Amino acid sequence: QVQLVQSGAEVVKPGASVKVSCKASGYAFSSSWMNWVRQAPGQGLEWIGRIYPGDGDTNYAQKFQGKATLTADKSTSTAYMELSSLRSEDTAVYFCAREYDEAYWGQGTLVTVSSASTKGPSVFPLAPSSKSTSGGTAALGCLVKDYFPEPVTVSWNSGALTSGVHTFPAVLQSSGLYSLSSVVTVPSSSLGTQTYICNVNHKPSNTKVDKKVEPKSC
Amino acid sequence: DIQMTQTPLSLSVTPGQPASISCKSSQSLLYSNGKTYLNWLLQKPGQSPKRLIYLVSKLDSGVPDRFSGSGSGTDFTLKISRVEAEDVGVYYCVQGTHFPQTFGGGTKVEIKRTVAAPSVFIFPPSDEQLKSGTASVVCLLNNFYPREAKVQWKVDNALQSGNSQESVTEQDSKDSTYSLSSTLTLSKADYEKHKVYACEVTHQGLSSPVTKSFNRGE
Amino acid sequence: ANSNNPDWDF
Repeated sequence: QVQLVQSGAEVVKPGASVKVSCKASGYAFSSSWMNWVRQAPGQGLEWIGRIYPGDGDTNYAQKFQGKATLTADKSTSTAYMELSSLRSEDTAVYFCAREYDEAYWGQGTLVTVSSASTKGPSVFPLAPSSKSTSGGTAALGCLVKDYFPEPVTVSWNSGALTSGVHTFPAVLQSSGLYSLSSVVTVPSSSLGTQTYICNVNHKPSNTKVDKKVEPKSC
Repeated sequence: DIQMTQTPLSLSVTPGQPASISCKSSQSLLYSNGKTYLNWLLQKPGQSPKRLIYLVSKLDSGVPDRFSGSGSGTDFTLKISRVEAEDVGVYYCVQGTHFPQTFGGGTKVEIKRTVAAPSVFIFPPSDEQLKSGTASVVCLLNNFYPREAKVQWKVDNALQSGNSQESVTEQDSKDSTYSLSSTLTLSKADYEKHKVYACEVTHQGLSSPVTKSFNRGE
Repeated sequence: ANSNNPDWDF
C-alpha cells in the first residue's frame, strides 16, 4: 500500500525559488530511494535526481546540478525539493516517485514560473433548461472563468458525483486569463429533488467556491 | 545520455484488434548484470504514470495478460493482443541500465469505435455573469465520435467569427467518445442588442447540420 | 547488479 501525496500548485516570479513537498507512507521511508521527475508541456519526461533519506545521499542528472536541492525529513517521512533561479521555461509538472516492487508516483505538482499575478476565478452556473434536456437526461454545469494560472480542480457534490462528468481542458483568453467549463448529465426527473453543487478549488489563489446549480426555463 | 525513440507517435485501432509500440535505444540496455533494465509506463488522461512492465517482459501486479513486452538489446516492443476502451492513454518506455534513466517520447493510443452523432445542448448566460458586464453562451456537443466536429455561431442568423473558443476532451475511458464545448463571449451591451442565439453543428454522424438555439427573451 | 539505478532491483 505504497502512497505519495504532493503539495498543491504554486506560482513564482522569475528568478525566485520554490519548495515542493512529498509525504510518503506505507513503506520504510528512510531506506528507499526517492526519485524526482519533470514532465514538460509538450516535451517529455526528464529524470531530475534522487535522495536517500537514510544518509541524505543524493545524485542528480548533469542538467539539474546546482538548480535542484533534495532534502528529506525522516521525522515526518517527507522528502523535499527546492528549485533555484527559475525561468519561465521551468514551468511544468514535477513528480516524486518510488520504483521497487510496487512502483508509485505522486499526483504531481504544477509549478508555473511567471511574472503575471495570481487571480482567483469567477464561477457561473450553467443552468438546466428545456434547451439542455435530451431524452430523459439533462445537462448542467459550471463555468470557471478568468483565472491565472493553472490548474483548477472541480468536483461535484464533494466527490459523490463523478459519473457522467466532463471537465474540459482550459482555453487561453485574449486577456491572458484561463477559462474552463465542467458539465454533468443526470436524470431529467431528478431536477426537483436532487442537489447539484460544483466545488471549485484554485490553490494558487487560495480560492474555494461552492455553487448550487438550479434549473431554469426558456 | 541514452536517447530513446518511440514509434509511432499516435495509434488508432478498433476494439479487439492488436497493437504494437516500438522503442529504440542509442546503445544496448544490457548491463554487466545479466539483466537488461527497461520498463513500460502508461499515463491515463488525468493521472500519474503507472509501471506496466519491467525487465523487458515482467508484468507488474494486476496487469492484464493482453500486455507483453519483448526485445533483444536495442529494439523493444510492447504488444496489446486485444485493445480495449480502458487502454487509451500514452505509453512510455524507460531506460534504467545507463545513467541517468531516460524516457521515450511516448505513444498515444486512440480507440476507434463506431460513429456516434453528438447530442447538442445550449446554455444561456447566468444572471450573475450578466450583472458583472460580460455574457458567455455555451454550446455542448456531448458523447460523439469521431473527434472532428464543426460548430459555428449564428446571432440573429448572422454567422459569427472571432468571439468564441472551443475545447475538446480526451477520449473517454469507457464509451470511447469525446465531448466538446464552444463558448461565445460578448459584452452585456452586445448581448442585449440581439434576440436569437443559435449553435450550428456538423459531424460525420449527421446527414444535415443540427441547430440548437434560444431567444434572449427567455 | 545495476549501480546506475539501484532501486531498479527488487
